[PDB]
Amino acid sequence: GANPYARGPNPTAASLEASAGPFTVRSFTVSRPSGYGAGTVYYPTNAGGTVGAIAIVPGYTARQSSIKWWGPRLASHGFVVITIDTNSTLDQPESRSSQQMAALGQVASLNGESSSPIYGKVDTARMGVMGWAMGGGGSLISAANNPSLKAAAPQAPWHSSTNFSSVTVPTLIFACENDSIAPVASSALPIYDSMSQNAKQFLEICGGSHSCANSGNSNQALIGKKGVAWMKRFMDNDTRYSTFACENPNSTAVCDFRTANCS
Ligand SMILES: O=C(O)c1ccc(C(=O)OCCO)cc1
Repeated sequence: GANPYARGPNPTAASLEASAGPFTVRSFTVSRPSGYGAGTVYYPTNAGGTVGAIAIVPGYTARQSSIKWWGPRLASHGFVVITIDTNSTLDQPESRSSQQMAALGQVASLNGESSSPIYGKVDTARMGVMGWAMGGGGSLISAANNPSLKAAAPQAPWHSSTNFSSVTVPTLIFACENDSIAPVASSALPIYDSMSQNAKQFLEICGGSHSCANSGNSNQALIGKKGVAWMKRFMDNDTRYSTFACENPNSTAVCDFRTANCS
């Protein structure tokens, strides 16, 4: 009968483009990070059922600030989101992946901790990964190594190998047209093209620098719509979001759009 994971009101373009989703969001600092540097957990206070968890990792030299906007944006639509700082700002993608997954493990821990604000708020069987640049590469390594993850949505990803043919997790790649750090033609697009087994999508922002999907970007309506739609469709199996997840948004800000195996 009903989808047990469906949360919130039926979506519209306006409701997904808005700065905030329907749920009230609170946050806390992780007291003793388990296998990573630091974290902030964002959660809905009024979701009305358990929700999936998403761990988000920054790029080389970067901190939570670069990725923080995703925390309230996703949590307000019905997700527990952990943004992390890595053990070193100079960690590489394999270490970033390990830390991302340690952060998901700690969110699953806190779901069982009676003192935690997220006590009983998480469905530990439904998880996703996001991250910027080397943290985006780390997200793809997380997905390759943990195929029970339900979704991945890295931004401006880089890894030393572009071969993610092993990934079976639904994966949305945000790319930045004018990226001079991890050029689209040598990084994000080859990564996208390597993936053969999954639902996948590629969304490149016109004129974007390497930071085009970071906190303070000028395309939060489109990027936030797509990220939330992808996570709802695939983490919650929520087919109310099938068209938002799969469509070409046919937007003036999009300079390359590709999708395959989307439903
Ligand atoms: O995480 C990053 O921001 C980061 C991403 C990519 C690189 C790198 O040198 O790629 C070489 C291809 O241009 C370095 C740092």
